[PDB]
Amino acid sequence: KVYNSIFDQAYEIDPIPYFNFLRKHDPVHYEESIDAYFVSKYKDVKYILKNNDIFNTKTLAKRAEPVMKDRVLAQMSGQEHKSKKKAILKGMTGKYLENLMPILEKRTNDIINKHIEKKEIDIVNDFGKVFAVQSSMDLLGINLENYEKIREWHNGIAKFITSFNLNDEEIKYSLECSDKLENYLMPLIKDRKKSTKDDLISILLEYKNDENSISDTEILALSLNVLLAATEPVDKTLAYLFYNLLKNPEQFESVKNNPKLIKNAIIETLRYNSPVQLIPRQVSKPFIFNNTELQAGDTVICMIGSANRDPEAYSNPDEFNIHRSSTSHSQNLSFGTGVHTCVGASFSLIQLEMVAILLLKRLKNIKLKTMEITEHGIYTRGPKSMVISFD
Ligand code: HEM
Ligand SMILES: c1ccc(-c2c[nH]cn2)cc1
Repeated sequence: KVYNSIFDQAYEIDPIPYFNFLRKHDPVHYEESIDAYFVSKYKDVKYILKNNDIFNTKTLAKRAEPVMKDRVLAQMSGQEHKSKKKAILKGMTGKYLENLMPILEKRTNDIINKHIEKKEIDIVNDFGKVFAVQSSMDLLGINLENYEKIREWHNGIAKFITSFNLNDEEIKYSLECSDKLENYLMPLIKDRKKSTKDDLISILLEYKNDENSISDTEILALSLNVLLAATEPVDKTLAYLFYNLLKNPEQFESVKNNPKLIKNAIIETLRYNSPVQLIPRQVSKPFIFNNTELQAGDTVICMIGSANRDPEAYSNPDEFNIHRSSTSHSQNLSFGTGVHTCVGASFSLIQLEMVAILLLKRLKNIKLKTMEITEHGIYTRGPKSMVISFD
């Protein structure tokens, strides 16, 4: 019998002591409430994610279908997955990327311009929440007329994607969010169909696989997948980045003095406070990790934050240090690994660096006003608020 549960209230408050207990004493940990095994060690998480044939993404189909309306990218495999992942990458690289970043600079500067005279800003609620959804819509090609309603509908769909055992009233609200978003987006996919632009929806629209376009509802599903994914972790990461730097003045100074260190500071923030905390997989056949037996059909959930703090992977893993280099250092698992590694990983780092540079440039002598954050979410996780002041 076990007494340390992922679903104790203490875990969401502060999961770090759970990571340390689980890695040492129960590295493949069963939770009866969701009939799943939680996997906490870097080596086991890496092996599971690298072996797409033994640990497959069928678990995601059950948690994605009701709100995304058709198959998402992580559910695909083989040539379909490879080619469609490439199409998605295309919208955020090359000339698509060069066109997009000035627009995201405009989004950044318009937010700053709204708060600059107030001499404080909430990096979570004033900047990240607003910027993340506008950014996703700019990437997709959706005009910002309705970013108010899009934000609301994104939030309900995210709640569904990132929760366990929701109550019937909650599922209802999340499905009405998903319907409203579909009711909004479907006509635009059809307008883009005969008036093609240079955005991600147009890429999906002109995608062809053996002279066979993908259905409109498949395009909707992929677009919904990108909208949700490009929005949710990016805003948490930005707030974590400035909180961690401000909580370590010496490292904030090194960043200020040498802006090239911002990328390393972003990477270390993703390692330290992994915003996507869980990755589920289904076990395809009998299998054993450590001495825990798994059966075909079992669910394993990789614990990204725990893996990224594994002392087998990193020296002093529970310390934030932007100067980590190279066991005492490994590649973090913040973006996963293997077949389903985050298509938006490079774009994420570029987005966050350009936003970080503008905040440092325009807000002078930043000081922390939220001296102690509170964090929420066990699937995705971030501060509820993170206020700074400036000159
Ligand atoms: C800090 C920001 C981000 C983090 C921490 C993050 C994290 C992750 C992780 C851990 C995975 C692996 C999921 C799995 O293996 O099942 C993933 C996959 C994915 N991410 Fe992100 N992501 C970020 C930003 C983005 C952005 C900006 C996009 C824009 C499209 C995006 C889209 C995707 C997609 C489509 C997948 C599925 C890719 C595939 O199945 O091959 N992500 N992400
Ligand atoms: C749940 C699972 C994965 C994500 C995700 C992947 N890439 C960006 N965001 C968001 C919510």
